[PDB]
Amino acid sequence: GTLLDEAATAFGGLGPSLQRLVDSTQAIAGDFRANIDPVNDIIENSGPIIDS
Amino acid sequence: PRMPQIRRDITGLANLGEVYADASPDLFDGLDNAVTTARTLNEQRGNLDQA
Repeated sequence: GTLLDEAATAFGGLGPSLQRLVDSTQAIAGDFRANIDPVNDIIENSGPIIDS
Repeated sequence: PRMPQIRRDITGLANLGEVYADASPDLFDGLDNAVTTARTLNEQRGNLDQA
């Protein structure tokens, strides 16, 4: 009973919100992997300019 | 594998932000008065070319 009450409190009406969360997470992660070379270049080359 | 570089970037960003925050008021006052003299130079471009 306690576990079912806690699950109801935690997952009351979060259907659409959790669906949006998972869709956003997958889209962001896929696009981030698709654009990992620009992120690598930013990380590894922004240091010299800012330090200068 | 590129996390030391991330730490370097964050540290440099903080230092550069502090430097720019210190140096901004003088630059912006100079930009105001440079805008005034730039307006003056724009209004007399033909005079400058003839000169």
